[PDB]
Amino acid sequence: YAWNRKRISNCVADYSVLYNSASFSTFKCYGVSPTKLNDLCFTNVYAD
Amino acid sequence: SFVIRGDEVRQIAPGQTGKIADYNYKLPDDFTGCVIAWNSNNLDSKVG
Repeated sequence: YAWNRKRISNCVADYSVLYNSASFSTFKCYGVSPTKLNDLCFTNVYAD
Repeated sequence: SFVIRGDEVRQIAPGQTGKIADYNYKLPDDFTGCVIAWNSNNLDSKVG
């Protein structure tokens, strides 16, 4: 209910490591394929 | 025919992506067929 928000910016992102982790039971992306994610660049990424 | 895991069964289908779906076996988008799955714990699950 309290959900925390963190702001992430000004860097380069390696998402593939996140994808290539056996550790996540569900990894569903609406809009990006988990792969090819490395190709995108964004103004602000928010993590909840 | 396969040895795939239970949670995995979802992956043997057209559009899906995942561990088996990418590297192990890939059904085509156009796939015309059936996917029959039944857990055979008895046949191959030994202690250890």
